[PDB]
Amino acid sequence: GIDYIKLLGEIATENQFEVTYVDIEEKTFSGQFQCLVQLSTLPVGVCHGSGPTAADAQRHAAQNALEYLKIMT
Amino acid sequence: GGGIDYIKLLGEIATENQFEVTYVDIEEKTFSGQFQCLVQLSTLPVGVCHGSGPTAADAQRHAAQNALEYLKIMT
Amino acid sequence: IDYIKLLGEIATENQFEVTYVDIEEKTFSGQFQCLVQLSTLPVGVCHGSGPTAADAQRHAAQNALEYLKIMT
Amino acid sequence: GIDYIKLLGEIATENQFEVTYVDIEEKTFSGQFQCLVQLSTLPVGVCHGSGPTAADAQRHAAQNALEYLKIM
Repeated sequence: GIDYIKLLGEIATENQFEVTYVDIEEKTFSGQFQCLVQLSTLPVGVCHGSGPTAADAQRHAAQNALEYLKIMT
Repeated sequence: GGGIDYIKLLGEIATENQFEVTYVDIEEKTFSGQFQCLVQLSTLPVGVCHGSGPTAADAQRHAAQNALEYLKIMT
Repeated sequence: IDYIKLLGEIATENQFEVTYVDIEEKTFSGQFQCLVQLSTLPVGVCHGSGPTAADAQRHAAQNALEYLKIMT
Repeated sequence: GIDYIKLLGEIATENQFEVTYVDIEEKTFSGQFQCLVQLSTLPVGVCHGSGPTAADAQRHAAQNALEYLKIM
């Protein structure tokens, strides 16, 4: 049948949205599978960090992002 | 044993400002050989759309169908 | 069960808004489709189908009650 | 040894994005000068730098932005 997943993909990107599928584990009352589709605006910012370990790189990245948010409200 | 806990602070501030934080560990190293991480900042989704079906795939297809109808209403 | 009444009661209690939108165009199989929006955070959106506009709305409310369970 | 600030500027010109430096008034935990550099890429890339002088902090932010542009 009509591929809504693909069509949604086209229309969402074309309107600058991102699409995230979440499969829910709990069924409906009638025993059916449930899915949530998230529409997001394009992300705000990508902040960079580097360090001697992956942990340090992550933590430095967070450092950068804190400062960025402190400045961009 | 100390220092500043950036991941926790970033967590808190992001939350009060309604952002979600995603850590991405990068494959390549810097020139001096150090690890790289990207922190991606995104907002709470505009809409979360629901779908149900007899199979997980159907639940996905119905969820998409709903999202398309919703997108029509906001565009 | 009257799902529209129950959804409305849950909304007034938990202080959010419920907006029904009767989609003018029909589904691929030619049925009445309705959309319900919850002013939750994030905003919740569910879909309903049926032989009348009333049935579509009830099914949308029904699904909205499912959505709320998912999100505690 | 290398002009990172200049190099980043040039890359910004040919890729048609802007580069903005912000000197942060608070020092880091260890007491160093702090700098943020923003790239008006989509999404906006943001890099941080640190040093004994504000100037070194800028040079390190630009250098990190060069590392950043190689992985986007």
